[PDB]
Amino acid sequence: TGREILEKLERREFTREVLKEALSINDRGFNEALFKLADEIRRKYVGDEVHIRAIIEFSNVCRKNCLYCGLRRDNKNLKRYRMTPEEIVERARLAVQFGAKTIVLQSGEDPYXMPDVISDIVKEIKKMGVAVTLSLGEWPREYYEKWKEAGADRYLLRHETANPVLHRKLRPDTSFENRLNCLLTLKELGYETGAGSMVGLPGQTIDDLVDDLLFLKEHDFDMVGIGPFIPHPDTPLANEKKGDFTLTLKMVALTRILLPDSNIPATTAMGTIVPGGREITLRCGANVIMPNWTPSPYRQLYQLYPGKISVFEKDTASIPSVMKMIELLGRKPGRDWGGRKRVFET
Ligand SMILES: C[C@H](CCC(=O)NCCC[N+](C)(C)CCCS(=O)(=O)[O-])[C@H]1CC[C@H]2[C@@H]3[C@H](O)C[C@@H]4C[C@H](O)CC[C@]4(C)[C@H]3C[C@H](O)[C@]12C
Ligand SMILES: C[C@H](CCC(=O)NCCC[N+](C)(C)CCCS(=O)(=O)[O-])[C@H]1CC[C@H]2[C@@H]3[C@H](O)C[C@@H]4C[C@H](O)CC[C@]4(C)[C@H]3C[C@H](O)[C@]12C
Ligand SMILES: C[S@@+](CC[C@H](N)C(=O)[O-])C[C@H]1O[C@@H](n2cnc3c(N)ncnc32)[C@H](O)[C@@H]1O
Ligand SMILES: C[C@@]1(C(=O)O)N[C@H](C(=O)O)C[Se]1
Ligand code: SF4
Ligand SMILES: [Cl-]
Repeated sequence: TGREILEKLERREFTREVLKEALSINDRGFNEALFKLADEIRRKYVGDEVHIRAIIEFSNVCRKNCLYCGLRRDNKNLKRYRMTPEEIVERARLAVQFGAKTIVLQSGEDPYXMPDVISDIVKEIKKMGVAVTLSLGEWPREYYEKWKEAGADRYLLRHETANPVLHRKLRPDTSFENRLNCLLTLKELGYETGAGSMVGLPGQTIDDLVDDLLFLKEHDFDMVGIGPFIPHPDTPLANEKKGDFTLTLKMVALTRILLPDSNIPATTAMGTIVPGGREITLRCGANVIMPNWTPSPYRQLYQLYPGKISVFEKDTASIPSVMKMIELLGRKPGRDWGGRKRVFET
C-alpha cells in the first residue's frame, strides 16, 4: 500500500524494494503525498532559500559522441562556437552585477581550453568574490587538480546512468567506471561534487532508476542534477520516447528524501518538457535554479536537446525572471554562495 511505503520513507527504511515500489505506484494520492514529503524535507533541512547559479555555456564544441546529445561530434548540422576568455570573464562579471553568487561554466568536451585557459578564467572570476562551478566533462586528474588550485569550488559531472552496460552503449567513448573514477577524484580533490542522471533513456528500466538513487545515496553527493531524456532530431536517439515528467519528478523527490541536505536543481529540461516544470520541481524537493546566462548569438546554438527555454528573450532576462519565480513561489533568494550545509545525523 502507498501508505506503508510513505511510512517506510518517513522512517528512513531505504531498501531497494521500498524505492522500487515508490517508483512503480502510479496512484495520484500516493504521488502527491510523496511530493509533499519531499517538499517538507526540503523546507526543514535546506529552508526556503533558492540558490541561483548563473550558467554560461561557453563552447558547444565536443570531442565525444554520446548518443543522446545534440552536441555529439557526429552532428554536422550544428554551428559550433567558442567564446573568448575575455567574453566569458566579462559575461560572468555581468552576472555578478545582476546578483549571481555562483557562476557555472559549462561546455562540450572542447580541448581548446583545457587546462590552462580554464584556469586563467577561473582565477579572474574568483576575484569577483563568488563561487565557481565547472561542468566540463571527463578530463585527467591533473586538469581537475589545476582547476582546484585556480580556485574552482564545485564540479558537476552527472553520472547519466548507473547501469554500466547502458552507460557504455550510450557513451561509446568512455564508461561508467571512468565516470565514477572522475567523480571520486573530484571528491578527493575537495570539490563540492555533483552527480545525477537522466530519466527515460532508451532501454532504461525502473530497476535502473532504483540503482541511480542507491548510487547517489552511497556517494553522498553535494549536488544532484536530474532531468528527463529529451530526444534530439540530429542524433541516433531521435525517434525514441521522451522521459516522463512525473516519473522524473518522483526521482527528484526521492533524491531529496535520501539526501536531505543536498543541493538539488530544478533543471531546464524539466521546464522544457512541461510548461512551468521548474516551478513544480522547486515544490517537490528542489532548492536550486540555474538561469541561462549564455549571451546571444551563442545561446541558441547550445542545442543539447530541442525546444530549450530561455532562447527568445533578451540574454539578461533570466536572472530577473528567476527572482520573480522565487517570489511568486513564496521563497527567498540565497544570501550566500549556497554551498552544502551538512546536517549530521544517525
Ligand atoms: C494548486 C492545485 C489545485 C489546488 C486547488 O485548486 N484545490 C481546490 C481549492 C482549494 N482552496 C483551498 C484554494 C479553496 C478550498 C475551497 S473551495 O470551495 O474552492 O473548494 C494543487 C492540487 C495538487 C497540488 C500539488 C500536490 O499537493 C503535490 C505537491 C505537493 C507539494 O507540497 C507542493 C507541490 C505540489 C505539486 C502541489 C502543488 C499545488 O498545491 C497543487 C497542484
Ligand atoms: C548592474 C546594474 C548597474 C549597477 C551595478 O553594477 N550594480 C552592481 C550590484 C552588485 N550586487 C548585485 C552584488 C549588489 C547587491 C546589493 S544588495 O543590497 O541587493 O545586496 C544594476 C542597476 C539596477 C540593478 C537591478 C535592480 O536593482 C532590480 C533588481 C534587483 C535584484 O536584487 C537583482 C536583479 C535586478 C534586476 C538588478 C540587477 C542589476 O544589479 C542592476 C541592473
Ligand atoms: C551537455 S553536457 C555538458 C557538460 C559535459 N560535456 C558533460 O557531458 O558532463 C551536460 C548534461 O546534458 C545532459 N543532456 C545531454 N543530452 C541530453 C538530452 N538529449 N536530454 C536531456 N539531457 C541531456 C546530460 O545529462 C549531461 O550531463
Ligand atoms: C545545468 C544542468 C544541471 O542539472 O546541472 N541542467 C541542464 C538542463 O537541464 O538543461 C543539463 Se546539466
Ligand atoms: S553529453 Fe557532454 S560529453 Fe556527451 S556529447 Fe554532449 S556535451 Fe559532449
Ligand atoms: Cl553549483
